[PDB]
Amino acid sequence: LLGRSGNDRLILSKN
Repeated sequence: LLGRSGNDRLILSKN
């Protein structure tokens, strides 16, 4: 999460 990439907790890749 916290961004637009890959797939994290919500929105974000990971790094």
